Amino acid sequence: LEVINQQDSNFITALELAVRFGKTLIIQEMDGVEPVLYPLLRRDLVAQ
Amino acid sequence: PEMLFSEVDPDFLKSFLLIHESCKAYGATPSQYMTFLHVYSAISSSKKKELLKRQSHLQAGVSKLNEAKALVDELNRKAGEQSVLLETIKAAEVLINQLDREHKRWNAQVVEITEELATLPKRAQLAAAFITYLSAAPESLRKTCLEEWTKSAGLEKFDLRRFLCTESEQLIWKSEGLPSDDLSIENALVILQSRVCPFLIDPSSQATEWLKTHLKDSR
Amino acid sequence: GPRYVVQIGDKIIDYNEEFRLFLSTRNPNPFIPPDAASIVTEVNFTTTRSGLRGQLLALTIQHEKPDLEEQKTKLLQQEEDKKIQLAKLEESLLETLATSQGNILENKDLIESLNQTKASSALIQESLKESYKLQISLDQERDAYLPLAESASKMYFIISDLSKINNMYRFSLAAFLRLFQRALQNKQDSENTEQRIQSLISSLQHMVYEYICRCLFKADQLMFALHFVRGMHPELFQEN
Repeated sequence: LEVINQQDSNFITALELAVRFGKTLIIQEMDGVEPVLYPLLRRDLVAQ
Repeated sequence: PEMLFSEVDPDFLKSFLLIHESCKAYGATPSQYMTFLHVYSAISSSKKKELLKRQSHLQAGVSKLNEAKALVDELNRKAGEQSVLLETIKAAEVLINQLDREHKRWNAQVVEITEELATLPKRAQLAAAFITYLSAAPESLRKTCLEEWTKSAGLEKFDLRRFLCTESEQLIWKSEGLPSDDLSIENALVILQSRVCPFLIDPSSQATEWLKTHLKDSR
Repeated sequence: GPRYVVQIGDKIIDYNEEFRLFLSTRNPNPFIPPDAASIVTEVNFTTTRSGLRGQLLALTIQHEKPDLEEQKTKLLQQEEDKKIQLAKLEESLLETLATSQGNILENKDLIESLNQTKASSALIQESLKESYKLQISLDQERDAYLPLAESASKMYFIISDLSKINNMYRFSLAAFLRLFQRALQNKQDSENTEQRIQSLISSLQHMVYEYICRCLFKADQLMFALHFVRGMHPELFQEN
């Protein structure tokens, strides 16, 4: 687990670590739906 | 090597320097010096672990045989004592009929491995130096250099193709299409190396057919 | 993060931990610089003297009589399979000693160990009798060809060094073994075999000399002749 705030300085870096390491992620102070988080909330998975 | 030691002492170290200074006359890159040290450490670790496993199994055998003999040396006597105041002898003798050869076979290897693993570092030096240098030279240079190194250590017996591989693997390699020469078998021993990539100079494709035969199992 | 990537041209590619790379080569030269040879360890499959001797010896045994060849094949294969099965049967001796280390006099594992050791002793005595029943039976039917194969292994290393004065004097080995086939297939010599061995070395030197002087330059045949004579009989010119 990692828990992060919305208006936080290290948001996208910790988001990258949470997508890579397989964490379970909780976000605190959301003011809506972020622009960044649209393909992750959808399914956008190109295969390698 | 003294920083690869913690991570007789000076005779090993000055032997390394003299081996390298003699091997500078064929092309001696310091990458080969470091490959030498890494494969030395790897082979010495694997052989120390396998020799400790062999002594552990032989010690367990020498414990269990002596314990069963000490148990069987008095059980029929206790039954005879109970009969005196007032059925395992056949299977015990049947077990002893195999144990007379079995314990006699499994005896000596305890002292054998005990005297062997005091002579592992120089053997690992020779086995590493052969792999990290002499897979290129013609066989006269193999013979001359192995003889000079063997006289340098002082153990003029004690070959290496039996030290590093046993008979069963040789006949299994022969069962596939490996050529049966000394050169072909020593070349197939050198591709034990996995620090670097092996490079097969091969005019007729038998050794390649053999390698892609017995690498069937993995992907 | 947890993985590793490695550069291949322009792409960025995950380096899987099960990566093992081997690569073959058909010509000892080409090609290494002195930069890509301090990381790549080089192995040269080569035909040498003692191997080529046994190769031609096996060819002569197979071309003398097929029965001795089939016998020396089947006996060696059965001896190898018996050695592997003997190691397998003696590989249960650790189990019979310390499979559990308890109630070894009680359970019938010690009873089955007696049967296994009986099988081991039977196979050991049988392999002793077999290794006695193959040694002189193969030596006297295999040693009737080696004074042919000895000088036939001399001649190839004679004609190997012909390139070092004139280029395109480079000779293969597949055609050489084709010649060694042609020595049998055209002979049809019915005599004593010990009278046949000098006949076959004699009718092989002619075919070697004619096959090489098909190729040579006209100012080189005396060179080839004298070096060939120095190669075959090194005793008739003594020392210094």
